[PDB]
Amino acid sequence: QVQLLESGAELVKPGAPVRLSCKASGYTFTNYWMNWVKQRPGRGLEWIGRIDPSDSETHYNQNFKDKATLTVDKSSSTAYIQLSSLTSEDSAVYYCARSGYWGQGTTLTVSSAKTTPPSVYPLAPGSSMVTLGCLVKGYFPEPVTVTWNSGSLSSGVHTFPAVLQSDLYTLSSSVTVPSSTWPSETVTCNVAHPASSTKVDKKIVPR
Amino acid sequence: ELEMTQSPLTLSVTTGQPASISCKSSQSLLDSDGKTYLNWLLQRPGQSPKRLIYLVSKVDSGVPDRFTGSGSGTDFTLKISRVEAEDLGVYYCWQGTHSPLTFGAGTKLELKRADAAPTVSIFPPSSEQLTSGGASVVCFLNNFYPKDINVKWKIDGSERQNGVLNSWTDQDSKDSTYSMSSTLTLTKDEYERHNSYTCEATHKTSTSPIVKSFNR
Repeated sequence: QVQLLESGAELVKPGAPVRLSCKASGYTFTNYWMNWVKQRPGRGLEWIGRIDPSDSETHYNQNFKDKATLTVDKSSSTAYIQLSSLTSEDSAVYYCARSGYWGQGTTLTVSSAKTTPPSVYPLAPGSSMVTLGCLVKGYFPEPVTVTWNSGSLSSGVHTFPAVLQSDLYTLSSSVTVPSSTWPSETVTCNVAHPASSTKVDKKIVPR
Repeated sequence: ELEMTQSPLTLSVTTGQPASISCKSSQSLLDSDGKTYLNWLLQRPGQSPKRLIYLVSKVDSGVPDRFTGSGSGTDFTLKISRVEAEDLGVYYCWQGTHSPLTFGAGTKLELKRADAAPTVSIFPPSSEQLTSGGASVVCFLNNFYPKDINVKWKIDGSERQNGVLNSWTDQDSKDSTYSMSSTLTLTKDEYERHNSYTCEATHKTSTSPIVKSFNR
């Protein structure tokens, strides 16, 4: 079916440019306008502009004028937005969207700091029904994504919003499962940090 | 630029009871073409937005039959026959009649349910983490209702509040409860110089703190 593949995150420094993409598939690329919308964390939605891929007719919201430039490449069915001389005011999630369908969004962080991959720590009990967890500590920038047993374990899962301490992000996730099924059967934490292109798996071993 | 106003900000409802969100525009949304380009949208926590309604009243296919939309000119409402846990999220109205497109600020939807006490779990530092010179003691307070809660930490019976970081979830998409994380961070040296670590919760389901703990 229809989908709009965006990249997960991008870190860049102040003053620098950046180019965000939105690969489309499942439909005729040229038959639907592509929108771009900006959402700041905790905050609300702001419309940036839109582009007709057939002939590249382009509208902008005037608030994003000169800041934002739209293009496409028919050859690859991809839509682009080009942002010039960045600032922390531009740090946000950037969604591409078409009639009826929104992309997953790219988290853009504008900061002079280094990409810092997370350290991942298992949370097992010290000793019916058991709670395990994962501590994802010391990363930058947002976001991280957590799954359990590559998505097979999704029931009774709680993943918490990240906290920011000393310019680094921390978060954790809990999973509750039958004592029957652990440690009898494997349980594993899966953590993605797309800004550093990092993946980490942690097997929860008993303590 | 055209201005969208949603009310209420937060809507709280008994299961099975019906829900209504009101959307107001600073200017009529009837386009010159006879169509009214008013849309509704849903964003569940951590999720990408999902179309609910377009053209005031036309319901996205893929969206359950309890959602309806109506209104005209500057006044519009979204109705839900009876609310379920899967409806919880933030509801935006947005307009495509006049450029630039503008959005309402959002209405957060909430469900009432029976009181539930937190399942509390405590976890000492990871061995891996200790090696590298840090120590984090973790506490989960899961599947409780109502929202209102708070956590106290104790090392060897004395309260500790420096180095504590908490995080909360929004209502659960199946059971309508809330869950919370609390994390206490120390140096390895400090951690090792004490024995008794206690995590304890204050909630209306209990007259006393609900306590979990461990010793080294």
